[PDB]
Amino acid sequence: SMKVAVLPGDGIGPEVTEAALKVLRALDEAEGLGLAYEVFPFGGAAIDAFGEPFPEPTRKGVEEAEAVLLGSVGGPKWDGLPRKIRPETGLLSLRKSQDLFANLRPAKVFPGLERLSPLKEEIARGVDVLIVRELTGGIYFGEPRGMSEAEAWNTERYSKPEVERVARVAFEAARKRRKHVVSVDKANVLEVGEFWRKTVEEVGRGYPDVALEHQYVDAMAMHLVRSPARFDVVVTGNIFGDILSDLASVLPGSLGLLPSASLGRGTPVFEPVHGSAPDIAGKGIANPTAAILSAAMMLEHAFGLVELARKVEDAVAKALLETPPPDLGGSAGTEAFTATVLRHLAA
Amino acid sequence: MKVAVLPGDGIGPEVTEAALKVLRALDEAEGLGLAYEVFPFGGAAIDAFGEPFPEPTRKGVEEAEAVLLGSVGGPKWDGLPRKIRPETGLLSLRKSQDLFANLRPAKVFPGLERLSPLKEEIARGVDVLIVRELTGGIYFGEPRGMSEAEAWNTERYSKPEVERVARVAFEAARKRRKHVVSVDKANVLEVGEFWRKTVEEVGRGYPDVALEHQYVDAMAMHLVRSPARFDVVVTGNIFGDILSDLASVLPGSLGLLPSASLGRGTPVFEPVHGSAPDIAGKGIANPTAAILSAAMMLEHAFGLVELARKVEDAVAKALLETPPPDLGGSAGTEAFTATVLRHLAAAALE
Ligand SMILES: NC(=O)c1ccc[n+]([C@@H]2O[C@H](COP(=O)([O-])OP(=O)(O)OC[C@H]3O[C@@H](n4cnc5c(N)ncnc54)[C@H](O)[C@@H]3O)[C@@H](O)[C@H]2O)c1
Ligand SMILES: NC(=O)c1ccc[n+]([C@@H]2O[C@H](COP(=O)([O-])OP(=O)(O)OC[C@H]3O[C@@H](n4cnc5c(N)ncnc54)[C@H](O)[C@@H]3O)[C@@H](O)[C@H]2O)c1
Ligand SMILES: [Mn+2]
Ligand SMILES: [Mn+2]
Repeated sequence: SMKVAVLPGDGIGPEVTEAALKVLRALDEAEGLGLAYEVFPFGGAAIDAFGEPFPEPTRKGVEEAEAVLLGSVGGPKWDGLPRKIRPETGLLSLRKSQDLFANLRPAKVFPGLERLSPLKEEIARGVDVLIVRELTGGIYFGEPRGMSEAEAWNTERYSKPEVERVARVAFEAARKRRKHVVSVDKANVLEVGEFWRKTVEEVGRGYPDVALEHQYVDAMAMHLVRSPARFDVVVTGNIFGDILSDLASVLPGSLGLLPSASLGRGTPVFEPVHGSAPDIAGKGIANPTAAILSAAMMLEHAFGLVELARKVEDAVAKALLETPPPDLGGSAGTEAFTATVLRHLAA
Repeated sequence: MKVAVLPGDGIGPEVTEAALKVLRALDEAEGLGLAYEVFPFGGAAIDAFGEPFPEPTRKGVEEAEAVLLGSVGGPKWDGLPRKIRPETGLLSLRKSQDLFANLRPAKVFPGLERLSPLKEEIARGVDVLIVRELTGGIYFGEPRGMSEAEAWNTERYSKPEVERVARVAFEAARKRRKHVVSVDKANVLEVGEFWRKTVEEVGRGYPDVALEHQYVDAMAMHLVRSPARFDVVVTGNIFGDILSDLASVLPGSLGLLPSASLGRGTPVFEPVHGSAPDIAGKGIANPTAAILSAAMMLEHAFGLVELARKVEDAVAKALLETPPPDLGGSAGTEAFTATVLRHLAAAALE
């Protein structure tokens, strides 16, 4: 029915993950999802227990599952250690072993939460944009690449199958939202841009259901500050995606609000944007919105349950208004806010 | 003082004319020996000659001390073959003169915070100069090309290329707040890493100037959350295109953003906005970006810094007193130009 690997890891990870589970448990019960999950050691919580960051039962409970609900990893106790044993590269091994080529990051400014944004209210109102970013190609992994005394070079390269697959994801995401996709390239100057555009156009042919439009990267940066509310789904290569999803991530005005999904060949991974936050670890104050919204994401993208995920979304939106956490100017601790999410979910 | 005026298309002529009106006034007051000549460029040139950058305009440009440039393009030209695009005309202008350094200041004038997309508290005091490398990087790098299977472009810089654009930004910061942010991707890319190490090497020649490094993705967050923290920013061609474009929307009207392009040949001065065909020939275009560009011209082409700052004084005051329509006021191009000229006369007869 619903098989889930839970990797809470380090710091606030365990706390915010436990919060998501309450929500998932509340759902399973009232809706009958047949939720099956197990908990797996990960990051520094595993380096202490299995001399490794991403160990034997975890590697395999990952392959076995239909989805991975990740907390966050790293901390104070684990600083300045090898690329071998590093928590932050356990993340990279996890993400690679599943061949995850697409990163989906939504920035939503919730009703009533306009004041938080660094944009003026008028501009901030009604922003909900899903940036989809190609993740295993582009300039970051392109060749030729090198450096000498005299110069350095790097290659932004994309092949047809790399653009196609990421574009379908974005197209499939659009079918479940508002049926509008914007594709981002540098088509007026670069051969890769023009190749990107044309391929996404070819893929679009199979989705006349979805409105498709093309924006250049430099002008996309003007639009996300000037009128971000105009967008639904946005798809782009790796470096532009990095740049523009980071840009969009600031629009809501709190890091604790940001969920992430990573899709591909293997087992999908849902996780908060934020880190293990050892500065506020175990003070009972960590805002679980990001992990819960990661659980929502897990429902829509790994299991087909789109109406259910919108329920979790609507529950979370109402709670942020009613009992805002400290990072929002509010006063509600993790526990009390989760209970607020459940009151709304029980209605 | 020998200028080549390249008015261009749409509002281009309109706003360039207002810039000239400010210049003739200055020439009268101060005795500049201003000499200028008007050349076809962009769509205008395509209609008369079939190419965006004719030999006659190439020669005018080569032979003057500065170019004052409006803007190019419009529906009549936009989707044309490449050899003859308004856009290609631009690249040809910049390459001919080898203008490697694109200087783009974004300023929220005292009292104009309400205009910004950003909350008043965050737009307050913003004044950031993006120094963008203009002749190199991924946009001109080889190998490049496309087949049915794949496509590739090459982000690459060499040492003397990073060095000279670096020098320009340190010299710029030295006449400002003495703070440079260099921007790379040193954490993932070889080119980032080389960019960074080379800027540090140039930084040692400017001990009075504080030098800091930021990744492009991070910069992009920082320019929205805390843009007022920055003085000078220096970066490559694509990151510069992106970040300076981002910064250009912070003031809240593209009517307000001037720019300079400086290199080996004749420097080019131009508003950041396009040809605004929605409003062209309606007499409402804001001439600020053009007037400020002519002020950049006076400092960087002619060493008339105190004049350039006076011009910026008269503009800032006029913005407040009689705002143009893009600021919520009613002041047409000419009416606004007059207000500027009156504050210029008034501040000078003191
Ligand atoms: N995606 C990731 O897993 C990730 C990302 C960045 C950093 N890290 C790692 O985590 C550790 C901390 O680095 P960091 O502090 O820059 O990342 P961080 O997200 O933990 O810290 C960001 C800041 O925002 C606050 N914050 C973060 N999440 C919050 C939440 N859910 N509710 C309320 N406040 C919240 C933190 O207290 C901190 O001041 C480091 O070891 C770093 O390497 C991990
Ligand atoms: N430097 C350049 O030459 C340059 C830059 C950008 C676009 N373009 C070209 O110009 C056209 C672009 O039209 P566009 O709408 O995308 O960009 P645009 O900058 O011309 O217009 C953007 C918006 O700002 C308004 N606006 C711009 N300048 C103004 C001013 N000085 N005063 C008052 N309002 C102003 C316009 O009316 C429009 O609504 C195309 O042909 C494009 O190729 C040229
Ligand atoms: Mn990033
Ligand atoms: Mn641009």
